[PDB]
Formats: sequence, C-alpha cells, structure tokens
Amino acid sequence: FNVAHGLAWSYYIGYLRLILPELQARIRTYNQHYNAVSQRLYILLPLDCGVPDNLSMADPNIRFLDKLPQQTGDKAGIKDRVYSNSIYELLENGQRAGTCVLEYATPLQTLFAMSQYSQAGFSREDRLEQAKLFCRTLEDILADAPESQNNCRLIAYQEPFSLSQEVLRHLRQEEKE
Amino acid sequence: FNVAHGLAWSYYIGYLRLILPELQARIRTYNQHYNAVSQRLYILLPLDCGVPDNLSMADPNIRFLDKLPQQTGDKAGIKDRVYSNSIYELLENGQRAGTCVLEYATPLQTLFAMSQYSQAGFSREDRLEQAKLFCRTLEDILADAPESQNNCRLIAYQEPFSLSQEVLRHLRQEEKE
Ligand SMILES: Nc1nc(=O)c2ncn([C@@H]3O[C@@H]4COP(=O)(O)O[C@H]5[C@@H](O)[C@H](n6cnc7c(N)ncnc76)O[C@@H]5COP(=O)(O)O[C@@H]3[C@@H]4O)c2[nH]1
Repeated sequence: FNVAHGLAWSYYIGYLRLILPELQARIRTYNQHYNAVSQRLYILLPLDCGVPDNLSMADPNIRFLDKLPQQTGDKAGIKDRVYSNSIYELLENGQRAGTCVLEYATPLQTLFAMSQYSQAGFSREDRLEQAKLFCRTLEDILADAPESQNNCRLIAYQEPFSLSQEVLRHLRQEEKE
Repeated sequence: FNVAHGLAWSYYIGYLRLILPELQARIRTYNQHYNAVSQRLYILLPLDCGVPDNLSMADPNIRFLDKLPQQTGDKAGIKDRVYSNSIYELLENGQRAGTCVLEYATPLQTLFAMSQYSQAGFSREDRLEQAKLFCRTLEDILADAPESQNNCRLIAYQEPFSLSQEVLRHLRQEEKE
C-alpha cells in the first residue's frame, strides 16, 4: 500500500538518529588529522531510477577518496555493530571542485527491489510516487528532529544529466550562508 | 497503517538475502580455525515487549563469546560497508548447553520506537499485532526464498520466563533431524 512512510521512519530511528549527533565530531577528527571535507552529510535520493552501489560508475566525476572514522555500538544483540560512511571527491572540468560525505538513501534500493518480488503487493508503477513519498516524509522528520541541527542535506532528483553537478549545487549554496 | 509488512521485506532484501548465502561458509572458517557453533542463524522476535541491546542483560544465562568473520561489500555508495554478527554461549544450571549465532530482529526495535513519535501515525496499541504481522510475513518470505535453504530459524515469543531456555528449545530440536 504505502510502504514508503514506514521505511522513512526506519531510516531515521535506525541510522541518522544514531550517526548525526556524532557525525560532525568524527569529521573534525579526519580533517584535523589529515593535513577539507565539509561538515554536512549529503544523502542522494534518486526518485525515478534505481540506486547504484558504486557512485564512481554512476558518475565518473564522483571519485571516492577515503573513509571516515568508524562508529561502533551494540544494537539488538550484536556487540560492536559498526556504522561507516564514505568521503567522495567531486570533479568539474577535470578539477577537484568539492569534498564531502556522500551516500545514497539505502532504503530507496529496497523499494526498487520490492517492486519486483510478487508477494510484496507492490507494483512497478507505484515506485515513483513511493520514492516521492519517502523523500518527503523524511523531510518532515529532519525539520523537527533534535538530532538534525545543520547535520545533513537531502539531495532529491529525477533523471530524464550529470550527478556531480547536482551535488555541487547543494554544496555551493550551503557555503553561501 | 500496516508498516510491518514493508519492514519485513526491508529485512529480507537488505540483510538476510545478503548474509544468508555466505553465512554457513563463514561459520566453517570460525569453527575450523578455532580448536562448536551450529550452522543456522537464530533471530529473536519478541512480540509484546521491546528489544534490548545486550542479551547478557536480557538473560544472564546468555553469555556472549566471540564475533564471526566480518562480511564486507559496497552497498549504496559506501565502500566496504561491513555486516557483522555475534556468537553467544547459552547456559543451563551453570553449564554450557549451547553455542550459536544469535541476534534480535532489529526492525522490531524500530517499530517499538515509532509507536512513540507522534507524526508516525502509529499508535502504541497497534504495536503487538504489527509485531505479529512482521513475524509472519517474514515466515512467508523465508519458506520460498532461494537464499534461505536451512540457513536460519525464527524464534518468536511473547512474555507475560527465561529466554535462554526458549532458544535452547529451537537448538535442541533442529539437532533432532
Ligand atoms: N547507508 C546505511 N549505512 C549503514 O551502515 C546503515 N545501517 C542501517 N542503515 C539503514 O537504516 C535502517 C536500519 O534500520 P535497521 O537496522 O533497524 O534495519 C535494517 C537492519 O535491521 C538490517 N541490517 C542491515 N545491516 C545490519 C546489521 N549489520 N545488523 C543487523 N541488521 C542489519 O537491514 C535493515 C534494512 O537495512 P537497509 O535497508 O540497508 O538500510 C538501513 C535501514 O533502512 C544503514 N544505512
């Protein structure tokens, strides 16, 4: 029916509510320790199309550089379950034009897969509007979450382009203020 | 409305479909390498109550021993995202009566949390039947999944007891055949 609403709240309480409070603290460690990546976490949400696993192939201008400090903790009986993220370099005309923490909204690929299996009661036409609904309920969550306080920026998009440009646009404008 | 159905399918396509095919292979590595833990993955699903993060406190007789070999791979733009599980010793009258890979159905604690936040449209009364629905749709998935082929056993339960006994019951009976 409306699976996206539930998955958005799962994205909050099982991930971002966990890693947002300590995110900025762990970026400082990397930058301070390494000779710079900006503070926010940038989450890609392709609405129409699917979610690749390697951004470098989704857009060659998005080159991955290094990892962050891992985040560990016991969650649901697994001692030292570790949450890790990735830092990507974004190029423009062969020039390093940005650096930041970039990743896809993993639940989006769950939706894409569920629209294939039969007994999920989820048709391939509903896919777009569910991706839209997911992108939006998550927006409502982050505006009034105490954990989200200039922590992350949603990058929604739909493709009939170049992704590296789309993320650059969000980077360039958060530096404006 | 009916959030559990969606979360069950998220549990399959984002976790068990990933780690079940290689699970048994990675258990052999541990046992063969370490001087024994049985092959299945045992997933706890408390329906009424919540999901603690440390089983040793949920039941003192469930003592954690060691970890498995980590499982890594790129998923949604995070290079070398790692999935790890935990191996627990289960005691009986102060005696080591079992060893296996044990964990909670993480989505269950997502449900428990969502029943608190206001704008999730999810009341605290619906909690039990949603946990029931989650336990069941997942059963339907594992019966006809090609990835699940004597890989894991669901341990559902509801508490007005001793958990270590409940898991032992499932261990003792899978050894009967
Ligand atoms: N991008 C990203 N990186 C992460 O490290 C990460 N960890 C969680 N999540 C996303 O947040 C939510 C996690 O909630 P939960 O863990 O309760 O459900 C998860 C979780 O129960 C199960 N799962 C995934 N990894 C593990 C794990 N290491 N241990 C147990 N369960 C896991 O599979 C469900 C769906 O995961 P994803 O569908 O890949 O995206 C998850 C999910 O939407 C992550 N997203």
